[PDB]
Amino acid sequence: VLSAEETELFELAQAAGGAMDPEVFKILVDLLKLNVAPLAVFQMLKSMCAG
Amino acid sequence: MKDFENQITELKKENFNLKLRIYFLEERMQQEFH
Amino acid sequence: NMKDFENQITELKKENFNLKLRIYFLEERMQQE
Amino acid sequence: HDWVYSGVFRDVYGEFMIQVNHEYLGCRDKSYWTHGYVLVSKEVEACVPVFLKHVAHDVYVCGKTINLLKLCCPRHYLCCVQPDTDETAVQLSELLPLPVLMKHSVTAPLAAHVSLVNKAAVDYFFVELHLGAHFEALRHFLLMEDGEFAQSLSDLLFEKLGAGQTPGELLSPLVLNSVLSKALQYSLHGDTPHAANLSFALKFLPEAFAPNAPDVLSCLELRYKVDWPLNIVVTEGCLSRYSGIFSFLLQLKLMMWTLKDVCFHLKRTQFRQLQLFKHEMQHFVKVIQGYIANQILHVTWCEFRARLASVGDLEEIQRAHAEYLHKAVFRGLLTEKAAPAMNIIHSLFSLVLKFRSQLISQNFALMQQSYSTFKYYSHFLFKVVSKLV
Amino acid sequence: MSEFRIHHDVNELLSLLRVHGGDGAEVYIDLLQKNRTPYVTTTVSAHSAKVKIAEFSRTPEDFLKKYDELKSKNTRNLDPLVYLLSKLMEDRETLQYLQQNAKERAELATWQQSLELTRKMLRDKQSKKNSGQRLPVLPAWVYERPALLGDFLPAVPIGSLPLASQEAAVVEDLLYVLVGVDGRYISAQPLTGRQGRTFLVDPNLDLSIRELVSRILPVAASYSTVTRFIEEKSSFEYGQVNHALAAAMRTLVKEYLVLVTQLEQLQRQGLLSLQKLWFYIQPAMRSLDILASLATSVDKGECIGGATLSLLHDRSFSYTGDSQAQELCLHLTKAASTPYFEILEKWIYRGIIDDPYSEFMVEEHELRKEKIQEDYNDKYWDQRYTVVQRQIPSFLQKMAGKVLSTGKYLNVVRECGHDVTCPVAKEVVYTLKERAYVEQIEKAFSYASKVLLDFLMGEKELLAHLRSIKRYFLMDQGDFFVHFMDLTEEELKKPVDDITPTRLEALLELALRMSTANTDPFKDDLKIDLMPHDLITQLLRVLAIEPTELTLSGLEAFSFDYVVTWPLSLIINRKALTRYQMLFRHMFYCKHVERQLCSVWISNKAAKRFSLHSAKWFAGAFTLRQRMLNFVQNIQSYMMFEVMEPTWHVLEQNLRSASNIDDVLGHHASFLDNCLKDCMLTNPELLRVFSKLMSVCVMFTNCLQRFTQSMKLDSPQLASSFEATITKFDKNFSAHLLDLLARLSIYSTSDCEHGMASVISRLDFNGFYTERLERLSA
Repeated sequence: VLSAEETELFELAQAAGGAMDPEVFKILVDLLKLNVAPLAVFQMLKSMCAG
Repeated sequence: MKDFENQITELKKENFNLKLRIYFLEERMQQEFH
Repeated sequence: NMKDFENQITELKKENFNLKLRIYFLEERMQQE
Repeated sequence: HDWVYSGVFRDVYGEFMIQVNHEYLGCRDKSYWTHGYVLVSKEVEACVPVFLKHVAHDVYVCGKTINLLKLCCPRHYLCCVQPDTDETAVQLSELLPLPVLMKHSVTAPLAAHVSLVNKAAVDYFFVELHLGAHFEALRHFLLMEDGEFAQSLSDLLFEKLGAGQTPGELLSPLVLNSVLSKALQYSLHGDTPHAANLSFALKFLPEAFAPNAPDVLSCLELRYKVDWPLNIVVTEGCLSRYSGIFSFLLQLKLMMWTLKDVCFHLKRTQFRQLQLFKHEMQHFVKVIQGYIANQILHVTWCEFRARLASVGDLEEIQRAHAEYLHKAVFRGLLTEKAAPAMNIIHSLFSLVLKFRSQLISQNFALMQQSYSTFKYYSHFLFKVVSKLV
Repeated sequence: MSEFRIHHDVNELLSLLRVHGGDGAEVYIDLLQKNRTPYVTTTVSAHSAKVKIAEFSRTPEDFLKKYDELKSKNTRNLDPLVYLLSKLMEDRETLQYLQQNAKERAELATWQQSLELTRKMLRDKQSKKNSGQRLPVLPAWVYERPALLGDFLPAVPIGSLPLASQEAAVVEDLLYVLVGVDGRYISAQPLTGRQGRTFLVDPNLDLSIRELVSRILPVAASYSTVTRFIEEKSSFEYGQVNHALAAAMRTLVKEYLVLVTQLEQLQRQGLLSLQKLWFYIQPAMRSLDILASLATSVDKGECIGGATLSLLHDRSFSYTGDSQAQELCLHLTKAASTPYFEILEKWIYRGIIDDPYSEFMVEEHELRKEKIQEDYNDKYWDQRYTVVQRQIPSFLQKMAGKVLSTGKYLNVVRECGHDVTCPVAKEVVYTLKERAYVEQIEKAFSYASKVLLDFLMGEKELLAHLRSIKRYFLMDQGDFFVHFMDLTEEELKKPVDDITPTRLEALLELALRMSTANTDPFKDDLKIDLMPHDLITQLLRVLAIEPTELTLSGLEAFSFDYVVTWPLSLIINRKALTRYQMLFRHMFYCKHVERQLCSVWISNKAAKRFSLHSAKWFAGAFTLRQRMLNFVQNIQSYMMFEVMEPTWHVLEQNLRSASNIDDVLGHHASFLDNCLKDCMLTNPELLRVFSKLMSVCVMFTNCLQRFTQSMKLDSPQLASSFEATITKFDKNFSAHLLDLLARLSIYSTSDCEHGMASVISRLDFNGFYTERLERLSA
């Protein structure tokens, strides 16, 4: 699931606070590296999960 | 308009299911091919 | 309006079909390998 | 040369009145011109010295304007160890005080550079960005510039939707698109890209199409297209005014097409003075439309929009354009306090539509009442106009 | 990740959050795709975001330190991720949903040693990436001789010697230490890993004297770090551009050494105090401190290649505040990128990126053009010319795609026989602005991609290949198709093992030779092909994507095949080949059905020469045959003039508007997608209905042929009865046609698609079936 970089991103997120599941953290890291806005990624993730 | 919006939501769900299966298949390919 | 939703449905039919086809092609490759 | 002569608003180090905005800069609008240089230092005191006050708040707003102009021009001279007791600069800023010579040389050159930057950005936005092409094509198609299109519609095309084919049928996408393309093709003036780009928007779906009141066909709303980031100065007022003008033109065209269909049904094979009543009703509407733009107001409106883009900030250019659009709408006396005038006109138009249906069938009473009510409402409107202006 | 990696990751995150409704997983995918910065470069409120993160961070200092370490390691999308994390922590619902979903998923489920390790790791990476490419191996005695290290070597009783004499001894000591030799009183000692030489001063010295000595000594410790860093970074495995950076550092160290020699000569002349010495050293001291900071930023994560070039551009931007720093950054960026940027220019200008250090932006991987011709994926397109967004500089980050495209285009021209070397290629040196390099790369791309396109068009004759394909797969040359049908009428109609593929090839060759298709220069390139399954079965299976019980015949499997040769093999793939083969098989089946209907009507003409009153049973059969033939002919004419013809016209027009390989691919793909959309290749039910109609026509033809054979000799279910079976077959075929028409009408109502309306008009021209279709709609 989470690759070395994806696990590193998840560990960075948890160090900043919050638990990103290895799939969720890998997906968020991919979205950030997908040439996308991290704030837009957060908004889409909130619309999906919280809604 | 609203019926088309509901169809868009249904197609979004269809793409969701198909692409979640696609992500699962990518996981299976990472587990098998490597 | 409704024109955007109609275009969304036309694109989304192909989107669901393409996701399913990509899954099927991946399944065929996995079964072969 | 980094933030004035390089017009950048990318300050996260708490040293500017400009805070880079991830969304305002990209979505070039009033939000861009507001917070592209977001208020990292709402007061630009924490941004620069007291000698930069010539363009200090100007720099704070200029980062945001550069973010608004970023999608078309973000990079330019506009947009994104001390010695021993060396008396030279000491006296230069001491005998003549520091801010004195600073404003004489730098802040004066700073103001000159800011003005040149604003002028260059405005010229780049207004020269060939197709933004004014959007307005021109809106006036050409959303307002039917070619008389051939209107004549073809009132002769052959204004058959189904003029009275209303069906709530669902008259809103068919493919048929409506074909009709719009045919109306553009019938005229060699609706060929503009924004003429075909005139799209469909709605607030209420079709509900009824009874050809008794003036409800003939008022569902479609013309929405042309413009360039981006020409929407830096995009406020809701100008778009709303354009949509309202298109809707009013559509209603007037519906009334005229109902009259044309009445005449056609009469000529296809108790009804006297119907054409006279129609002309009497149409005279004032034609006068108002010509006052809005006929041949002189047709250039006055263009000149007002020609001065719509002359500001150093997108908000001010938006204000000028919106003022021109509002003046064009006010030419027709579109005051919001005229809701009772709208009701009177609605009653008159319902009578007009009923009379058009009656004349299509073969009413004489409707025509006589139309003439009498035309005289009476003309007197009432004259009194109202005298009381208002 | 994959081509559908956006949708896959969106749905994977939606399922991870256990949220498939609300906005929707496809809603999140669309939000990411539509709202998306082209790169992680937008600025954020560093102070505000740090505070927001620290409000819920396990350690805000840890967050700041993690950011610093990530900057050392050249971690991507960290500040934007910080802003997104602050926003999400403000979003308690999104954060709570993610936390609950993660819980549910979890419940379900020395300096010398480090330098040697770094050199070994660099060598290992270079061996893994070089495919056996040899690299220089420096004598290990250089790295294994601590006496050969250039850093600071890593006294009389200060309470007894005179303060001036002690100061002079310490001055000699500091000249030695700053010159790489531990001093008498203050000596800079070994650094544990990446660090400077630690200065330990004698404690009995005068307070102010020792203080000023240490104040000057900061440059000495920084230089001991810089000399050790230069010696360590001088390893060849660190990179050729890294080698250039190390050489630049050594030259700067040499200039500082010249300054230190001047300082020793001035110490011989006695013209300073400790504070005056520090004052004179201040300019070079600041430069050395900046160099040490830059070296830490680079080597902490070993920024090498274009990652180091992006770091150099970022350093030039951070040095824009100080003009000397910005100018030195631009100059040193030019000097360092000269190797790397020249390789990038070689990659973009000649299609070959050469970097034994593996610091090239445009990469190449093993690919087969023959595989590109035979498989749907383009092996030559993807593997043979890859794009690595890790050796692309920040100044070249936006243009990494165009540079790699120019390189791939030059390589394709070379495969097309044109030696790739961009004549407008420019030497690439990193400065504060790579905008000029971007323009040069754009010109190099407009040269290389144009060269590849010209080779494919003129040299490779892609237009000639298209004409041959239209003649063979689409049967543009009707004479060849008629000849093939005539020769393979009894060969293809035979079973799979009963029809000789050699006989099929011979009949096709005879058709081409004895037909007008011999006029095509590439007419001989066509061959007979056999499908792995039935055309209708394949269409149904592909639509349902996520042969002992079905009759197999050579007529069913007959189709055209074409081989692709590079770079045309790198252009022609097997997905388009499969679509074209399916179209050819469908066209052959339709032509066979039309021929059978014509043959049935021709034998039905025997009643015209016979008495008209002894054809009562055959009257219905002849009428049904004529009606089916007319309906098939009208449908075929409409389809040929509206579905396939629009695809061919779109292909021609868009390829005429195509200037590069991507443009030509887009043109061909637009034509193919229009053909696929207009051919109704998405409904297996529609394919089954068409097969049912064709089978009904075939059964009616078989019954009529059996009746004709019986009449000539006199002079299954279809053959059992003459007119009743004909009536049943006509009813079934009409039902299948009506179902197809209803499905087409539904598609026209939903997708503005006028093809169904045109088909209805074509079949209901005389209103024989217009009323039937209208009644069946209700």
